[PDB]
Amino acid sequence: MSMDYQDIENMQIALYKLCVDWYNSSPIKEDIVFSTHSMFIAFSLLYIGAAAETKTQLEKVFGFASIPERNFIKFLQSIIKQQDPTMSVTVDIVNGIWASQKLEFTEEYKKAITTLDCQLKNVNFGNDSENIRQEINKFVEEATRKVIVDFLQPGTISGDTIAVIVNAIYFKGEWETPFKIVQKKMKFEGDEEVVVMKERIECSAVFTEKYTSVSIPYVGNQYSMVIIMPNNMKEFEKENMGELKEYVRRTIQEFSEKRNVTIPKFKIETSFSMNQQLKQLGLINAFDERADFSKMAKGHFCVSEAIHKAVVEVDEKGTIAAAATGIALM
Amino acid sequence: PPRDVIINKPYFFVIIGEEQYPLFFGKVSHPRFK
Ligand SMILES: [K+]
Repeated sequence: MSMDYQDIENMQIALYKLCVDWYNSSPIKEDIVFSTHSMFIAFSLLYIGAAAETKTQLEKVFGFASIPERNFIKFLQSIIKQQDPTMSVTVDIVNGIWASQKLEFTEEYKKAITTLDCQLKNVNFGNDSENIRQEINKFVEEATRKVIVDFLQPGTISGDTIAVIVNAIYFKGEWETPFKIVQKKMKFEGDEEVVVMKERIECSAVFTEKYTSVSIPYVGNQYSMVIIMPNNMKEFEKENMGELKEYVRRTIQEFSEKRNVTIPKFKIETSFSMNQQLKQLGLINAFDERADFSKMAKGHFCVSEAIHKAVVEVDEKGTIAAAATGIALM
Repeated sequence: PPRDVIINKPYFFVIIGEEQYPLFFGKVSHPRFK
């Protein structure tokens, strides 16, 4: 429950690198939401079973080897399980594995998934694929308090499926200072007049040539939404995305001042098939017979489908955010 | 007097806790609640 400071820094670097890399490799353009935190956790469960070049490629994309191997499962526990109380805020991270009754997990793999409190079900994909899809979708719906529905679409799983790894994340926080909806709509650059919300709030904000940022606190001031608004989105995209970690750090470090903050009311939902994007990021062997998951189970397994869905809802009262990541092996 | 913040141009957001790990990330260019 208390990691070395350098190791925390190493994982901050890896998780921001994955976030920016996912953004930079994405095909969906002007409006997008995702949880690379969810992706990391789901793929962490695959990586625990990886060996050889599959292990190395997962390490390259997700940053899993940024910390000692003997602390890997403990780091996962540190991000899945509650460390400090969340108070009024809800943060719920759950994992589930549905494995063919024909799959024999290694002793090491079974121990890790039990240590991580990962739900494990042994199921019959050969005849029950549709029912299993519904069960997984119900699991995600419950974990996300109904925000992520019908996560796995028909066809994602089949009679040839051998395992499905699912991570879900649910976040619910009220703004420390509730916003008031502004009576008049506000012109948003490149868009239209939109409903905005405003209040005099106590917040950290940075005003620089490249961007304006604000950290909008949730009740308790332990979680926040950090908004980074470039002065020129395209230039920022081309040159500054790599220092997202430091722009967040600088924003949180700045003094809080009592100031007016105006932001749009907004909801965003994004779905995608991850496979092609992951290959472009360098995860190649996992998707065919070169896959080496010899630490997971005996046999010859590979990833058929990797799926992500995320939703963020921002209103005058607070934020609800949910995401799921599914990995189906053949 | 403290400078106001008006989010009136395309923006990124991240949801973070004390470890500052990005729990969620997005970009908004056309804000809608539908
Ligand atoms: K008003």
